[PDB]
Amino acid sequence: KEGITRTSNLSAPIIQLSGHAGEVFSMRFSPDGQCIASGSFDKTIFLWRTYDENENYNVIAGHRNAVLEVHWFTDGEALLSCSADKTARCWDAETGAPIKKMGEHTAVVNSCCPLRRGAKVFVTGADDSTVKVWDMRVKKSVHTLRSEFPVCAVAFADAGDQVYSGGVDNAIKVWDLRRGGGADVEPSMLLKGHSDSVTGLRVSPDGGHLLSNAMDNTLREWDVRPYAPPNRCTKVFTGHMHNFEKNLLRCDYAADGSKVACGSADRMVYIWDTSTRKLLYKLPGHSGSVNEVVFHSKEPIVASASSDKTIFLGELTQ
Amino acid sequence: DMPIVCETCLGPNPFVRMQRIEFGGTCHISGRPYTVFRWRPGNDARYKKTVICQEVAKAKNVCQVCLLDLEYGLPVQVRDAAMGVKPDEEPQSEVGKEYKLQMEADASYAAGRPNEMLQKLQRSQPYYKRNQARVCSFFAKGQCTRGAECPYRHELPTADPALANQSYKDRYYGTNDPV
Amino acid sequence: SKLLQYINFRMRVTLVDSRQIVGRFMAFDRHMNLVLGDSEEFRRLPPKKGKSEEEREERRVLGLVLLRGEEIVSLTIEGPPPNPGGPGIGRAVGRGMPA
Amino acid sequence: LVLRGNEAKSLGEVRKLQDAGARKVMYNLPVEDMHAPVLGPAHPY
Ligand SMILES: [Zn+2]
Ligand SMILES: [Zn+2]
Repeated sequence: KEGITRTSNLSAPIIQLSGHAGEVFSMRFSPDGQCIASGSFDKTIFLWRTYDENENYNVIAGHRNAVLEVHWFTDGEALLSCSADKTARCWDAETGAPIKKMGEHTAVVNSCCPLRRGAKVFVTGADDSTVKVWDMRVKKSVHTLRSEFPVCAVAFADAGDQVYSGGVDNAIKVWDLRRGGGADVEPSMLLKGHSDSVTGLRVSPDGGHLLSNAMDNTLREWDVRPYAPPNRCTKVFTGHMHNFEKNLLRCDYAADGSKVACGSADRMVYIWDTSTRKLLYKLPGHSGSVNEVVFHSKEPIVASASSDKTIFLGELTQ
Repeated sequence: DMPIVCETCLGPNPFVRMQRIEFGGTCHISGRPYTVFRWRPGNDARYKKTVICQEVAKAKNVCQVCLLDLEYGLPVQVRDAAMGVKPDEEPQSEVGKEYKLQMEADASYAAGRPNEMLQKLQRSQPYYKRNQARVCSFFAKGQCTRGAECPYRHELPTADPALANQSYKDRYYGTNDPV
Repeated sequence: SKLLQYINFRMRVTLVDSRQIVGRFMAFDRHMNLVLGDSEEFRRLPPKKGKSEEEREERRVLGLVLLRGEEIVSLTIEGPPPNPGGPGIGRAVGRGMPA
Repeated sequence: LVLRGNEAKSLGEVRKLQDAGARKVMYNLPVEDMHAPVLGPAHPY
């Protein structure tokens, strides 16, 4: 009955992931697309399989406060967790052991992004208005830039030399780390056009486009190509929501650059078609503000995480 | 899971802390143990609790607290008069009332044009002054020591003396409801 | 000692008479005694012109051997050593709709 | 070959709607399918 074109191998087209005991603040799909890293407010990371049971086969603990942001490392076996307990942590996924815990920040480490081409290096931007760059094998932080306003969202560019940081200061900045080996570098690019804070930053699958979610209830698409018009602003999306919760609401690109998914505070999973700049999917089902949405590496699968201690995991039909 | 309440009997605050006392009382009509809800509508308010069952509430489309109708906020008489409908057939007895209930378990107010009569005879803004402390019975007798601190209204009762004896069952059914 | 880093690691030994012993490392004594598993003696015969130095060093197979340090002169490496489910569930559920 | 074509196709079966009462969604459809309201005179209530 109803036989509507099963896309994925998942048992069902809509799967809810439960087992957390707090808000789920950020999630991430394995590069090989058969793992889930879910970081909750309960300062814990659930590791789920994407197929055949959706088994949370490991719960990694070790943060003393909410694990606000999780990415995987480029090979998928090491995990980068960032928290409110001022401590970013590198873990081994298969094992259940923590590898390297760096806690150099003074306040909540809101945002992080690990570099996708090059060395094992990740940026982390926290409440101290400082965006710091962290190389894996040294135990000191390799870079430290100081804005004046608490850093909400940070990303490392496709190519690996600049860092994007956006926060409460109404303008997102692009900085050059090789241009800066000093302790008070000044910003390279000032993307303006959001009318208040930025909450989430995603680097496009080609690297020319940066996605910014703003509590300006606006998704904005900028181009980072060093040869741009005077206004790097390309696209605007309307539809999602930000409320008094001021949660860390993020961005994502479909693995093809064809869709863009935002987490919203109206409990809705929003998925726009980037081209027509209009709303493809408006999926309900979450009882709390939708914190981050992640598109599965291979298939059109979208998985969302909410402040309702669950994660919906399903495929898109049209 | 949620009271069936007059939206006046939730006060101005868009946020409501309400206490949920499951099996907290007997319905003032069906005499049934039910889940009571208690809350302070606003800062000038007292703590109001639901007075009747949830079913006995949604039968006659009345608030669980004020027992007034849900659409217009007028007693069940005034709405039944403008509705033109028959006298209540529902059994006054509790053996009868519980039998009617246990029947309706095992197996007209939403589809009416807005009656101009009821609309003409209703309050424009909410009677929040219904969500407020009773009158200090020690201030009446002149013997209140609590001063301005009293959580009870420091005024005298100014009420019709045939009123102030209202019956729950009669304000819910519609028989000799003096208001 | 750092030759604790070297137990199970295959090694070659020189004697004072310049005879060669190749085996794998098992246990070592303070007196530079050694325990060689799978040991064989490579004894250098004189090089008769017209043949490679590498192709006719007399190999005898000694088996398991133990080495007294007094005539132990030099040791090198020869080769390598020879050869929580968590409280999560996923259940299928439709997404609820407000209307 | 352009002889004559109509716009009758792409409607009918493909547009998959849910019952006007059901409070779940069993499949992820686009916004125009899953949403896109019921129909008809507001009703009296
Ligand atoms: Zn009420
Ligand atoms: Zn008093």
